[PDB]
Amino acid sequence: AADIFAKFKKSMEVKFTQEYGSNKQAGGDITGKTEKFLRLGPEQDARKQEMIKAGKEIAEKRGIAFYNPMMHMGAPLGQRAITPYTISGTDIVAEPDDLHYVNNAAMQQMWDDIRRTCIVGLDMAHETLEKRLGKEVTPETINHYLETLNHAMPGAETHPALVDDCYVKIFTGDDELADEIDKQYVINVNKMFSEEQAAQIKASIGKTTWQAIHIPTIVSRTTDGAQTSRWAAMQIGMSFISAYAMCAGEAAVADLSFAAKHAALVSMGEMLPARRARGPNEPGGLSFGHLSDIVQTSRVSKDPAKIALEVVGAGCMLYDQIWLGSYMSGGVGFTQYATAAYTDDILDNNTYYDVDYINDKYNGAANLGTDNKVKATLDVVKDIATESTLYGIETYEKFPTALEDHFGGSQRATVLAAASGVACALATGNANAGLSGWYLSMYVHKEAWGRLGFFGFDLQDQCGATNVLSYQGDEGLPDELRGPNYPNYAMNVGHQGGYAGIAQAAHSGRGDAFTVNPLLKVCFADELMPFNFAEPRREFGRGAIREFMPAGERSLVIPA
Amino acid sequence: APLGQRAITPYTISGTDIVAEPDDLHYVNNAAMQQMWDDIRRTCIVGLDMAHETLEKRLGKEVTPETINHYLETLNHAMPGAAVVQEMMVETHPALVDDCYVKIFTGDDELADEIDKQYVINVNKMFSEEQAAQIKASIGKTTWQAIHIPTIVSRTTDGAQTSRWAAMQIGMSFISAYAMCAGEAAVADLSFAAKHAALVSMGEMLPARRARGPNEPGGLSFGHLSDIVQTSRVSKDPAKIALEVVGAGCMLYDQIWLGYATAAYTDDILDNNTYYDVDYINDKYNGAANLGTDNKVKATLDVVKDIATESTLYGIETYEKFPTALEDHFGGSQRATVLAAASGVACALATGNANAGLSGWYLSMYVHKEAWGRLGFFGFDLQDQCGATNVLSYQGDEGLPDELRGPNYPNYAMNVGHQGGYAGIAQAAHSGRGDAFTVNPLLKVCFADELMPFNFAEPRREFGRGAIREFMPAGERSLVIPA
Amino acid sequence: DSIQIEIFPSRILSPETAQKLISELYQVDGIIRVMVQGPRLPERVSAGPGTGEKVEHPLRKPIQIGDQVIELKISVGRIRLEIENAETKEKVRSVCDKMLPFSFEFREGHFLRRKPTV
Amino acid sequence: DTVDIYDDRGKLLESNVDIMSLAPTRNAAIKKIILDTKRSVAVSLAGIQGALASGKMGGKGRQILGRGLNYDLVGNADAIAENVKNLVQVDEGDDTSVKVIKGGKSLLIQAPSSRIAAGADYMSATTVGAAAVTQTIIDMFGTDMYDAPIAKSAVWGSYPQTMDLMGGNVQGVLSIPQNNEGLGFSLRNIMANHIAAITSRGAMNAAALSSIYEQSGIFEMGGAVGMFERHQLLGLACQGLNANNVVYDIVKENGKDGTIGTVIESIVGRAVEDGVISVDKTAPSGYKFYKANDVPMWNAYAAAGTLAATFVNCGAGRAAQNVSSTLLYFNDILEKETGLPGCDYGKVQGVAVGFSFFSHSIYGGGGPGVFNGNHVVTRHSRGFAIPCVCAAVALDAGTQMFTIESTSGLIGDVFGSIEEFRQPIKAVA
Amino acid sequence: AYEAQYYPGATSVGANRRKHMSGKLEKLREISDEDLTAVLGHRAPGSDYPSTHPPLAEMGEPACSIREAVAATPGAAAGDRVRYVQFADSMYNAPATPYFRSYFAAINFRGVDPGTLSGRQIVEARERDMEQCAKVQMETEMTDPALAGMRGATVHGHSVRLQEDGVMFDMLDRRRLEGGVIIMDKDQVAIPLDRKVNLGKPMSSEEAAKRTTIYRVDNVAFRDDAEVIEWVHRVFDQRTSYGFQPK
Ligand code: F43
Ligand SMILES: C[C@@H](OP(=O)(O)O)[C@H](NC(=O)CCCCCCS)C(=O)O
Ligand SMILES: O=S(=O)(O)CCS
Repeated sequence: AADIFAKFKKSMEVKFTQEYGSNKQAGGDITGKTEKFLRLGPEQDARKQEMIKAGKEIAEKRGIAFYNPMMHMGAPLGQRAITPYTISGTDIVAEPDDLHYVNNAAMQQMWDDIRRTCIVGLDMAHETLEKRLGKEVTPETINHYLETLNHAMPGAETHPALVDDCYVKIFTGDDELADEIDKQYVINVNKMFSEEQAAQIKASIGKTTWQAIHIPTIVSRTTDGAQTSRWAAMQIGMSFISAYAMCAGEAAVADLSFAAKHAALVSMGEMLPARRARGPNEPGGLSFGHLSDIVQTSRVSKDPAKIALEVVGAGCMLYDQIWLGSYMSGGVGFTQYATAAYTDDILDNNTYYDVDYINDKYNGAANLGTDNKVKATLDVVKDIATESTLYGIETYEKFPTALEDHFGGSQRATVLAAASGVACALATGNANAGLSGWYLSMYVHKEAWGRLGFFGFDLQDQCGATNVLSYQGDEGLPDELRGPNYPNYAMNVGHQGGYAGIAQAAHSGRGDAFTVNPLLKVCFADELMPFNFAEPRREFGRGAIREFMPAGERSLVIPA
Repeated sequence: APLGQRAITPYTISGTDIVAEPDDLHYVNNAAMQQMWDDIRRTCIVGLDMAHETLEKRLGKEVTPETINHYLETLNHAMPGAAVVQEMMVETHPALVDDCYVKIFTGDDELADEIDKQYVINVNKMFSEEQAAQIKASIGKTTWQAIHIPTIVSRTTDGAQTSRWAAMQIGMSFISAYAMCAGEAAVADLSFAAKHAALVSMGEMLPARRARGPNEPGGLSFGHLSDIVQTSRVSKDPAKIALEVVGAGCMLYDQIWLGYATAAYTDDILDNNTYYDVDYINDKYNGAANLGTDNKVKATLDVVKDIATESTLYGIETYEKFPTALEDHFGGSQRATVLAAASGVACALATGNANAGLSGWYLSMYVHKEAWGRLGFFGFDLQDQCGATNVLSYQGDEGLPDELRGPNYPNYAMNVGHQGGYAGIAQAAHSGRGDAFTVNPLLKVCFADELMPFNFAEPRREFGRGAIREFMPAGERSLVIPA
Repeated sequence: DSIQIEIFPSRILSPETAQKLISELYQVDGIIRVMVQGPRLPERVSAGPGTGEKVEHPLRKPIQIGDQVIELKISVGRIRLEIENAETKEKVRSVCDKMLPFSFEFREGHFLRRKPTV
Repeated sequence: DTVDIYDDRGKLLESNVDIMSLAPTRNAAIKKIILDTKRSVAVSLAGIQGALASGKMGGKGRQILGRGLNYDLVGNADAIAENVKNLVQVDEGDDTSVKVIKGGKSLLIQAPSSRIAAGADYMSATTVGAAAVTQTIIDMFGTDMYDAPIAKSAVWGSYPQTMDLMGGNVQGVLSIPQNNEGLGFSLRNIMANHIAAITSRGAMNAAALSSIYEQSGIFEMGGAVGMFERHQLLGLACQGLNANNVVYDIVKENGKDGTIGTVIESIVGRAVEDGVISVDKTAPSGYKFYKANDVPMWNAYAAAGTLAATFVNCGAGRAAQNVSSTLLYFNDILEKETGLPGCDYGKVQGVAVGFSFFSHSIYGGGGPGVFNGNHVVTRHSRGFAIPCVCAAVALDAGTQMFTIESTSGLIGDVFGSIEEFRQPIKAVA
Repeated sequence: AYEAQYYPGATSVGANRRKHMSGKLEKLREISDEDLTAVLGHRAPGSDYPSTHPPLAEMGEPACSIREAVAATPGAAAGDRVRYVQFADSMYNAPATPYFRSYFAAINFRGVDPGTLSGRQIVEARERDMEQCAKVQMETEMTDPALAGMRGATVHGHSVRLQEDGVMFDMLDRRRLEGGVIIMDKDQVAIPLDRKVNLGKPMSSEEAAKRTTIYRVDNVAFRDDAEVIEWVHRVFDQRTSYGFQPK
């Protein structure tokens, strides 16, 4: 789109042609193919100067070598200018350093919110109480029990002010039940969604009642993600025993203890195999559909391209910077494999151009709806993906600054493939169509430029095309279900972020209420969370400016 | 002048002058406890000799002390999350990762001698000459790295984080310091060496049923927890060492891993029982409770029966003469835990054998049950009834030297108030012998560092400091957080 | 400079005996502060199917000590004192012999806080 | 679909053998190899004695001070073997065999097949072998009642505290079932050095045995149902088992001065001559796009060419390092030069991409000899890329650091004494 | 006719434990069935017993040999719901202890589910079977009203020092001395009855210690009971060897 193309151009202007800090890049032509490298060293950043000063001071204070840019081989970091990054779809200008997840508080808080959250089914517990305990459950009783749960869950020996981010809410597909319950504990599907979205949510969850449980963030940080389920189960049992006047010790109440603790407990993620052994509620087991649902962009916007792109941004960050960047790898990080898909609007420009192209060729097939969508065939995928990839390549080859920005080939390949897959899933309403378009984009990129990406970026992209439509056992799943534990996707960066945005697009373009799980869309449809899942990419920018206040900080129990 | 009304009887940390409310010893409100777990979690040991063989073979390099000085400086730059090879990238802020560093301890005396003494853990300086001799004999003339990745990275991640981060930064530092190509087969060999071939994890990975991963408290066996605690290096009282290991293990296992214990490290009841036990053993077995490898008695059923029964009877009499810790509204399972810990530590000190200590633990439990008719809550009795027959069995799933036992042991898998006692028993089995380490010298020397925010010489004193808002943990994000 | 003590009656004191006992201890010289710990006395059942019922415990009485009415929430079964001198510790142990009609213990050490909080 | 199977010397083993007769679920010799891998285990008597004497047991760096037991296990290894056979064997005279390998330092315990048929999986062999050795130690060396744990952990490592016998001295060809990446992956979890060592460094024997294990594990994981059975059997016959001697013919014809490009020419020439592919369209620039008349047959030809090219590259260089680049670039330039997908339709090529990355970077993996079929890097090709890795490792000459000896000395020493493993192609044929 | 011995020990506590386990207790008082039902607080006194399922007579049963051979208890033949009577015994010489109260329940009453804690001993059974067991436990010397009592919730007080007048502490006051006798005036869940239940007088301290089963240093101590210690040593020794080698 011209408006998005304009903002892409403005981002390149503010990045290269405008000076940042003290790199002296003021002036230039973002369509020009030459530049002079001043070699000012890491002291051109100013923030890097802060890091150098702090590292040196710590080196004197503690008594061992800590951080010396001179131990970079050759010359220090920054022999070419340190130009900033602009968050896609916003105007907050961010330094590269602030987008490293260690240095971004909101970036950490996102994972600390998905990690500490659980949803426990509640129909079976009420049914057991009614039938096998005689204590009929009435909405007054649910009000009292949820009051008991809401502060017991924080712990009640947990500090009253250290666990303020620890609360529980309920959402129900029973319209008449949620009306009486005290609205301080209810997520109301009928007024957080539109009529058709809420209709689909209610149709998919039925007449069932669920709890959204959020354990304290400090507890999640101290232990792993598998403590969330046990903390929630114990607090649920305590609340049931203490709110329904039931003795603890008889055998029959143990059936209720099972029913309310873990019979209808839905975990964010699941177990992983040995090499990457981890338990539930870790990013390796978090599906692409689950990440699509944790992002509330679908609930609060009608634009399908924006929804898919927002899911892509958050996804890259969670799956590259946290999951693959830290858990599986560690080190400096993978922040710049990830900032490609949520900074500088190259991905947005490509995807909006693809939306225009599809609407022009397939009679607005990329507009919201479910009947206009073209059936997914090889011809449609080939057409949309190739044109998308060719346009993205022409843009990199026409704006040298866009090429220098995504200097490593992996960033460029990810941007092109994400745009192509999102466009294909929008046009066809099929997530695997978006996947096959992604892989065709990778092939066009490789054959056009003679280089694709890092040494092993092509693993899941050579394996990509053939496995999209297979129905063999370990190959093939609808994308909505796929995740980092998928055999191809388990160990490579620059893909899993865009894969989630692909699945979101297949359902975003249809006006769907949820991607794969309605309990997640409603569970996170709560504006009380310290993180704003309605627009995550704006959240990372907020963290990079030091204006995001997270939870789990221990300042009250620490010397000042 | 004032009149206080309370029904919670505030705990006083054992062998200290600090009394803390019962809700200050919860790991949520105690920063020292969290910092202890972080230090154990973020720490890893990687050998330097296999990587050196790879460099000398594949590349034909010479690995001299000056190159090691340069490489260690490079690594201490690169480990906290900084780049050393390529350009235009981010780097973790040095203020948020200042608790990260790498040191080398070596059984080669010379190689430790001409290496820069800021990156060297000197065994001879830190350990007594007997313990140092034992350690150098155990490890050989091999060099090891003691890597401690940032606290914040371990909090934002799990315990599986550590080996990965350490291996990546070790490989990058090799690449930067030894002038080898960014990508080549030698780099992979170094990565495989660091990640697997020469890595010593604090804990191993747990089975599928326990929905948790490597380097968690459940993989940290009792020998490793004994070796992490640095009282055996600092003091010679064989009972104080075991009591410190019990005090740290009770916290780390019951409070964190299993989510009460407090009594084991509070009010100086188990300490008094253990000291009486040591006196009794010295009086009857010719001072076998003293330090030494010869003065210990062969462990037999009669010896363990005598020691455990006497310890249990003394504990019962002391309870029945001055309870002072009952009446807690929650029962008396801690009574059984304390009695069993005392009996097991006494048996281990007298015999120098850890499984003898376990037998004492279970015998004390049975004497408790038969003397009072109480044993604890519904749970609790499982482990004891089982384990009394699992002490000396050599069947596959049952039976292991205690040192190699841990929270993932089948019987010990789910119940509280027991595992800290086993860690203490394993420590006492060797502390009375004056041994340098329990089961792993690499862990014993790795944590003989004074830069840790947590003092592993006095773990219980560290808990006491944490409980009074005078412990400063790492991993704070105040730099990035708004004011 | 101070030393601090606890008295451990062999039977949890009833309010009347605790009423007189604590009353004249405040007359005892050299006491900085005193504590009384023991089982709690709820005014309502807080567990079990009989939850939320009235409980009027015989031991819950407004003890009249030092012209002050105090509503016991507990059965005082542990009294920890605070004395800046040891020669009053002889006084405190002496008085507990006369007007506590049964056997009791008497230790010394750090009991109440001796440590900053908050 | 009928092939011939040729041994590694290029001789004719069996003529016209039907492909379906060669499947893992139908072939007797493959089933016997699977059973032996399931039941056979190797014990390091030298390591047991060392742990007992020095107390160095329970994993890396672990050592219990003051509980050393001084037993001469190596001296009395024959009596130990007799008693371990007495304990392990279910009935007298059954298939239970225990041998003393390499002068008493190690044992070979092959538990009876009844213990396999009377249990869910292969771990009965390991557990029964460890129990038998521990019992024999306690029996013949008079270990005290209170020294039983030490004799137990000198064999069992840290189990049950750890999932596997970490630091133990009894191990088998296959790792514990808890280490699988998926359903049926257990037979795939054999590192490359194990297959290199078992066949005594014979390239077309290491390749054959590795492909046998890979295809067994892929049949177990539901990978050959319907047409995919033929799809995988063609690949196994052509690549692993030297179908019609194509691999060895190519090796001879491109050995003295060959490269990857010449092997690509050889594969495309043989395919075009046999009719497996024919020119579909010719572009204006003269490039002839080819179309695969027989799609599974073309995949088989690509796999055979991949193995042959790995032979040529890693035998010209004598480094097992080049296997990743051979697997990648043979298929990649085959696609570029014919207009068809590579072996396993980009799956082998992508596995080669990832395996070349992880063996050439700081992110893990290691040498080519630490990769197996269960590895997360290489678990993607349906049995066509790991055989090349094992063959490359067997075809190295002292270039690797983590050599066959270092990682699999015990495995090689013990399991190189079975003829069905030293000659896997003869066994299958 | 194997004459059971039930326990080793020649001391007074040995005889008392043999009596508790063997059920040869002295009926030291009497309590009416309506009063017992009221104190149990499971329902309204003088009603029919509610059922959780229809009688086994009409409900039909599978052809299980055990069912045909194990005559179902009367409280289960009528499909009575399952209910619990809970006690808290003092360690200061109270006539019973949780484990031995449980031994009495498990030796003397069919269809019982005793559960022992350090401060409770719950007996769970079909409603009228638990009625029988509770009546036996309350009417005999096994239960001293001063040093025991039904306690369904907040059972704290077993290890607390007895009241200054010799009654075990209670947070809810399910019973207290009234005019020299124990009067129980609440259910075991501590919501009041409509009446007052007389449990007799509390047995004096001396005879209480005479008929106790707790081992204490004040009274007969565990240390000098060489018989019990010998039994414990033998059991532990057998456990240890037979874990090592069952031979
Ligand atoms: C030593 C390796 C091999 C290896 O296994 N990892 C390296 C280095 C590593 C280090 C670099 C930090 C340091 O200096 O210590 C880290 C940050 C991983 C970590 N330890 O956290 C990383 N690469 Ni690499 N690596 C990247 C990339 C790349 C691109 C860079 C191409 C270019 O022209 O600069 C190339 C490979 C390719 O051709 O695609 C690359 C190679 C390499 N990558 C070469 C170094 C190349 C050199 O000497 O210049 N990375 C990228 O493609 C961009 C993002 C950048 C990642 C840092 C971030 O995004 O956070 C970084 C990701
Ligand atoms: C392959 C495997 O390495 P190891 O087999 O452990 O050496 C695995 N690496 C991860 O999957 C990849 C992390 C690095 C990703 C870099 C960008 S592809 C792991 O950590 O276990
Ligand atoms: O140089 S490599 O492509 O292998 C890794 C870059 S992240």
